[PDB]
Amino acid sequence: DLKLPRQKVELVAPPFVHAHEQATKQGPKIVEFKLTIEEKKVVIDEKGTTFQAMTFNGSMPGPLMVVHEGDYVETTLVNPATNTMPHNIDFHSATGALGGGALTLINPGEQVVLRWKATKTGVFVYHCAPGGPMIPWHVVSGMNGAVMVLPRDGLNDGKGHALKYDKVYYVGEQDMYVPRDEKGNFKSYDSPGEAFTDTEEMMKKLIPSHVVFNGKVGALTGKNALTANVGENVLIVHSQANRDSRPHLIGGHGDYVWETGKFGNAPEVGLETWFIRGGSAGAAMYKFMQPGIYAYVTHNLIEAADLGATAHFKVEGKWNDDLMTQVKAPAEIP
Amino acid sequence: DLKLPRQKVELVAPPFVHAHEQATKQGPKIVEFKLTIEEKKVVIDEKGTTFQAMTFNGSMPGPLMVVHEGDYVETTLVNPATNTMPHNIDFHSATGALGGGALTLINPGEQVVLRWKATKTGVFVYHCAPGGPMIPWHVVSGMNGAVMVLPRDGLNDGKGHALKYDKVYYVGEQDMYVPRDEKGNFKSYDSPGEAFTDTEEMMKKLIPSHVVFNGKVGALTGKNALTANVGENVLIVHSQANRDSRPHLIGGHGDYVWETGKFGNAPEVGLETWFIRGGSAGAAMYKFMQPGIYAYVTHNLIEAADLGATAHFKVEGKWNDDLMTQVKAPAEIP
Amino acid sequence: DLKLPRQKVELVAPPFVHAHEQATKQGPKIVEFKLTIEEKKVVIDEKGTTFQAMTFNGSMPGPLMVVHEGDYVETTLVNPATNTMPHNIDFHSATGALGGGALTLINPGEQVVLRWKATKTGVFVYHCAPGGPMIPWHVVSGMNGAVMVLPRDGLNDGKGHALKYDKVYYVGEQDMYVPRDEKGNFKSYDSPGEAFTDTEEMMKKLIPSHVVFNGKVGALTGKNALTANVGENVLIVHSQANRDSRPHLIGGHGDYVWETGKFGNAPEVGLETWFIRGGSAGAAMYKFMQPGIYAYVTHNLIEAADLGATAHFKVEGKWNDDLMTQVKAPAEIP
Ligand SMILES: OC[C@H]1O[C@](O)(CO)[C@@H](O)[C@@H]1O
Ligand SMILES: OC[C@H]1O[C@](O)(CO)[C@@H](O)[C@@H]1O
Ligand SMILES: OC[C@H]1O[C@](O)(CO)[C@@H](O)[C@@H]1O
Ligand SMILES: [Cu+2]
Ligand SMILES: [Cu+2]
Ligand SMILES: [Cu+2]
Ligand SMILES: [Cu+2]
Ligand SMILES: [Cu+2]
Ligand SMILES: [Cu+2]
Repeated sequence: DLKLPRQKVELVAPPFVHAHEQATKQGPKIVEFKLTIEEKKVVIDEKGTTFQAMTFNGSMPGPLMVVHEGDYVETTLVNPATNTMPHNIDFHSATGALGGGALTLINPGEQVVLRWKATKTGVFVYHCAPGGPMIPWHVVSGMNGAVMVLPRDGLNDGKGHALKYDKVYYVGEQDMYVPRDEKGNFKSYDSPGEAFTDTEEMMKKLIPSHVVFNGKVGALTGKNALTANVGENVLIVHSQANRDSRPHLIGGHGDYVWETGKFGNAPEVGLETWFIRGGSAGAAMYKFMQPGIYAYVTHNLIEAADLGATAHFKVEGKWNDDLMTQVKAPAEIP
Repeated sequence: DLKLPRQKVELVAPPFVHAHEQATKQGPKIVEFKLTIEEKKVVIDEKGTTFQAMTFNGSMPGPLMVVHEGDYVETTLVNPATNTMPHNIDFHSATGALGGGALTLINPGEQVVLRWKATKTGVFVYHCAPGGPMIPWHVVSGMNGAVMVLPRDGLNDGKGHALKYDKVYYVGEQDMYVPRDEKGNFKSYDSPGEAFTDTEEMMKKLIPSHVVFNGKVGALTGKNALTANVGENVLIVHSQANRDSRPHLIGGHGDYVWETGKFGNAPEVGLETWFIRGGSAGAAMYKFMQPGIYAYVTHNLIEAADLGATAHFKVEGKWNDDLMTQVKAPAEIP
Repeated sequence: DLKLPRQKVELVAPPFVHAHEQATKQGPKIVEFKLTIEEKKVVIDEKGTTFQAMTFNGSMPGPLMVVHEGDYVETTLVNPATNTMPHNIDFHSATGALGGGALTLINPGEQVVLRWKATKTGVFVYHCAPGGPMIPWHVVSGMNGAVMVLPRDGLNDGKGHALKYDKVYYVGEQDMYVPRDEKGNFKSYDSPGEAFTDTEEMMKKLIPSHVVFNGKVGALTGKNALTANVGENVLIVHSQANRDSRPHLIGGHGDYVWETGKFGNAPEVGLETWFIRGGSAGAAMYKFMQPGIYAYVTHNLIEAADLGATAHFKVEGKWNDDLMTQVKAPAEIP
């Protein structure tokens, strides 16, 4: 007999986030979301390597869901008959039934509706978890995303001062395990089922072949670079459902960082690199001070440069010579 | 000339913890413990894989020792003549002589008695460390446990409020390195000595074959599941003497977490996943809100599901539909 | 038109640090440093294994630079014509142009001068980053160091009390990737260029062959052990530019630790083991209470004992029997 107002949310593909309020005068609502599972073969790198992906809403990561503390989140999970496997969903933000996993197992052709109360603030992972050895396999195949539960008064610095972001991006990092053949080339498979045996063997050795943001090498570069202007406060939500990450904004800092991702704790200030524990999401805010290109990386630099984990920001505005200047350009040594 | 009262403790096998007070009106005491080293071949998985273990008190991990700040901990370490190797003990809680290691080296047939003052609060690792390449080998063979040094006033939230647990469990995570033969089956050995060469070769490649709680795959499941009731505040002490872990209670949270394990620091609140640095112990408290099965895992899900690192909690009590409800059971898609 | 006083610093090889003030009554200055790149073949272990190193100032790590908040750091980077490759420098302490990387790319025979304002306090990594796959390779070849930006009032405990160190050491940890030949021996190369192909192949598998402090196995042991006396407060700055580390002082503690390395945040107290995220520097202070040998290690004990990551401290002073005592020396079991 829960008779609160209902509000539908139109989810958007990462790294964008659906429109929301930070601080709100709204009371609790039932916020309604729909996720549709899609299994699909995708290209994950510039050499054309393929991968048997399984996704929420067709994307890796799944879309960011945003609600406020005390809202009730009502999710319709749909597993169309064009898929081959059972799936479910586990929200780390939710309390009971294995985060909802025990109440959302659906075969192809079925859908289910789960409601949970958002009692804990922060950014949290959600992922598929359909039992036993299937749990890691579905997660590293792409079935993970995040939810952000905001305080009703918005974010604060722990010292009584509001922290308002001008925009938010969601960067989902995915460790992928693509086996190679005898000659050393990556293998392609006709189905997730067929990829399973070789993939599981590789997974158990714990070293990924690729580590990517937003599903592919170079996904957040070029035309699809993240953007900002000098003076803008940007929130970057970062998730990793299986393996640790160490985010770093090259040329900037984390001005305010919740590395464990939970807004009941004050943020740390002035970080160079932060740490996202496997199975969690964290958040970092930075006010841009300089224009130009920034790279956002995990600062295992082999992963960043060689396995796929680099995004770009293109920042517009005026160069600040007080902060940094080339005193003398490259010249022959005297 | 230390003339304080003496108190004997009867240690109990993990994941249980010997009876103790949280807040106490006792002053400092000499608390007396005995550890007896046992080298033994054990079965570590459901397929019957064997492992040359070396243990304190016959268990992996070694038992949790519990004392209060300012107590003196007096340990009798015994290395029976049925063992083959020298051993010692290093307490991370202790100050000087390599944590006691430099004062406790004993050959088979010998015992030693060490006393140290508990000047630092928290949960701390203890482990064998008998010099050079032997140090990692003895530790990953099972020779590690933990000690908890409580404040005399018990635990607090950093905001002046007492945090009292209704029960405590100790989960010791062990990375194990079992070599395989040419055909790909795990190897068995007649002695720790014989296992050394092949084991060291594998250890240096840094990828474990198994990652287990309480010594074996499935140790804390079934009849030996951890238990609680809705409304109970449970403290989970987690240690890892060699390699990082990322504990996560599936379907719950860390309400209060000391991830670095030290009670001089306020706990963080409302975590989804926490991080236990290799060579440390941490502690997390959670008040159960829902009945049913929970899994406690490291949230590298490949390790949890495929290499052995999953425990269960079975929780009794009344389901709370406000927190979570199946709005519509699995049904055919319209 | 920046007309502040100028101050030259004579850099010193790690683990020592150039003379500096903690708290200062000086106002902002332009502090001038020079770094000269050297590519060179070095011996990294006791068996005589060689490695194609690339360094700032001839050392791994590069020297620690120390300044105060609000100073301007003016660095002359020199790439002599005896080197074979372009190089640059990226300061994590600096704001804009990829930390200076985009303004400091120099071919052999060139030098450049960069100035940046030290707006953020803490210890920060600096490293070479000359684009694409070259970035990880130059960093794991040795091209990394750290800078420490002190508050003008010196360090504090977060509770209003000054924390003054009697000495500081800089420990730079380096993950190295040396390939092996068919028979299993480490390979030697005539040039960095020639080492590249085999080295990159190994790097992408993410497991180092060696993990060393100050450039070599056993660098900070023997004649070159770190030293202290009972009663001395020592600051240990630890950096790792590519891979996580878990520092631990065997027989001691971290009394005050900034594991994320940033002095805008209060230190944690009473740690056993702390965590240095890959791409960062952290700092820990400890007041020695006992004489004798301590080991400082990463507490992945396989790395510490088998791959090279152990330093020693030799501490002079009076043994404290209250803190720790051998009650009964090794004796036959009754
Ligand atoms: O930012 C969150 C933090 O801010 C405060 O409300 C005020 O200090 C704390 O109680 C909380 O942990
Ligand atoms: O919970 C431990 C914390 O609680 C306090 O005593 C009170 O804020 C702090 O000084 C300490 O760090
Ligand atoms: O030590 C640094 C910390 O000390 C304080 O200035 C006083 O509590 C804090 O504002 C800061 O985070
Ligand atoms: Cu699934
Ligand atoms: Cu999970
Ligand atoms: Cu031993
Ligand atoms: Cu140890
Ligand atoms: Cu370089
Ligand atoms: Cu960097």
